Amino acid sequence: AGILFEDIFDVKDIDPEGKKFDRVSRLHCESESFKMDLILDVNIQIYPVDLGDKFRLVIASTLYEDGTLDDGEYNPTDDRPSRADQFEYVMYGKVYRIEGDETSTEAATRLSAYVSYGGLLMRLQGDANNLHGFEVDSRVYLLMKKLA
Amino acid sequence: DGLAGESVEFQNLATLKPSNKAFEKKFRFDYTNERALRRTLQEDLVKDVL
Amino acid sequence: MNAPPAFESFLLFEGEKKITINKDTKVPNACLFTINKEDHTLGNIIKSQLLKDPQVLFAGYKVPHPLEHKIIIRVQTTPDYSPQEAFTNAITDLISELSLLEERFRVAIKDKQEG
Amino acid sequence: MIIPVRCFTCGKIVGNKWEAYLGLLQAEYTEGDALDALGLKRYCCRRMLLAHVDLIEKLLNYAP
Amino acid sequence: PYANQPTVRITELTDENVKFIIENTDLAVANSIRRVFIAEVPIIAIDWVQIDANSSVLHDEFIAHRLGLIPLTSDDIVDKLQYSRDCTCEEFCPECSVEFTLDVRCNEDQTRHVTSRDLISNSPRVIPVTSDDILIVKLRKGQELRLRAYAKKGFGKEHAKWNPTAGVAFEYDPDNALRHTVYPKPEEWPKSEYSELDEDESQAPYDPNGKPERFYYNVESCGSLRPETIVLSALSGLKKKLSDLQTQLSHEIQSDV
Ligand SMILES: [Zn+2]
Ligand SMILES: [Zn+2]
Repeated sequence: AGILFEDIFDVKDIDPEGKKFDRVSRLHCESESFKMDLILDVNIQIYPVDLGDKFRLVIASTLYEDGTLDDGEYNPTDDRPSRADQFEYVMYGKVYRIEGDETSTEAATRLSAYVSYGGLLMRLQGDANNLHGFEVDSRVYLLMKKLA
Repeated sequence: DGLAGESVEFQNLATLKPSNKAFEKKFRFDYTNERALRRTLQEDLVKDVL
Repeated sequence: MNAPPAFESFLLFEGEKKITINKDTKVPNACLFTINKEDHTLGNIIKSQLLKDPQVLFAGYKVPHPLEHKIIIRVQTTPDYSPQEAFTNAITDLISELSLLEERFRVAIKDKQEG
Repeated sequence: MIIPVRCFTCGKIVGNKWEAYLGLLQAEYTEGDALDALGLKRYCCRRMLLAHVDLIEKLLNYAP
Repeated sequence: PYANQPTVRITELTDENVKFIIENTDLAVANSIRRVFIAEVPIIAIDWVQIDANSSVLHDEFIAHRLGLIPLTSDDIVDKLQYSRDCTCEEFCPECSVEFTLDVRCNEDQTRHVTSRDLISNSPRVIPVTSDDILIVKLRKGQELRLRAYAKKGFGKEHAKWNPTAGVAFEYDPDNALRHTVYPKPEEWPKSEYSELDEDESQAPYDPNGKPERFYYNVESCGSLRPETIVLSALSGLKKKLSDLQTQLSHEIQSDV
């Protein structure tokens, strides 16, 4: 259903290097199911987060749960039941670079996916088995909801 | 050179600085290593090269 | 020497029209209302009233030059709703707003004066 | 040369307050209290009436 | 139909200023009401000065300028008076202008103060508001000022002489619940007179889903109009402008089809 990545993350640290920007904070987070690692810049005025909070990332290529390409135009007058109803923080961005651990001979084994959400950047490191839907210059959505 | 000054840019020559080992490593095409050449190229292309 | 007369900021002399309609060919169902001899006073309220209308996708205004007296309001609406209808509805709603505010202000003034 | 009719900034009438201000000053009122008693609250009008020079008084010394 | 339902509460009402509050309104509507207060409320001011004799120390243009800025009472006659441009008369007439006459001659030893009280007007409803008086010019013995003026109807967009207000204090969201302005050091800033916080607090907590809803006004009248009449005329004038725009839009739509 277009769900490129799915996991629950723990906020291990917030702004380790300092409060770089007032309204945006950098979360250093670590999962436990797939044991990945997510640096993520989030807005704080509209959506505060605290250290040691559980939140679910459902990073997906489409909110319309049909596979139909959205094409990236703002359509506020849409009634179909998009995926942005069960999550309280939705973001849009471009996967602008995919790093890895490739040698000359061996294939990738630990991939990094870099996604820029209009300026708010995110790095997702993990095993290459999970980061296959990510492609360079691919437009993706990031979905977040905190867990009680 | 024959070139107007309004269309030239600043560029870096990638051959002047590197040492002999690094230059040979990063500029000499290798074909003995089948795995790497297969990773970079397609199957038909590597077959033709070898 | 070249100082314009002060009254040209709000007066139409023979040759110009207060409002004109120009379809925008870049996107479907969009209009460029060009209003002469107005300023931000009637631009801001129209934009704000259009922004409330859920069938209006885009609503902006600009003043191409502070020395030229002309505003350009761009409106793009849903396929099932004409931009001209959106403009007319916005003006009607603004007029209703102002009438209601005037009536309530008069009532409040009467109450304060009485006691 | 003469007191402006209106404050340049806001447009409050201050042309009628120059003589009253001078009279208050002659009544051993400090400038701040004199300005306050005349209703000038915003500092633009206080600027207007405090910084004025009555040059017309000197211009009237010459015969017509 | 998505028009608002604005509400008005009046806090203060004197002969000089009106302090009121508008609730449930767009920021744009409140701002446009303020701009109409300043610049689109018609009043009557001197705009045509003809000077017969002027022996004062002030040249003719200076006297004309200071005459134009004298506020004139425009309570009820401004509605019944037409603009000079739209009137059918040739140059000026009682239906579209008010005639003023000034005639002062100083022959006493002490200085004579040509004030606004010397502006004699044929129409009894239009007089200088000071009737201390506004000083027009000081005159030495032997100097005379004799002129006749005509006062038109106009609004502040043309000239500041037709501005009826004397500073429209407009405010909204006195505590930064909306964070429309970001204080680098909030503790240093004085609290607004409409604030609703105790001494310990510096600004209200951020409101992520808030919009400007309450607007505090203080319309101070120069004297030409009562402040309540300034606000009423402003609202009526904005309504009239919008209705005229609607009429022109209707004509254009009918012509395009
Ligand atoms: Zn002032
Ligand atoms: Zn006439």
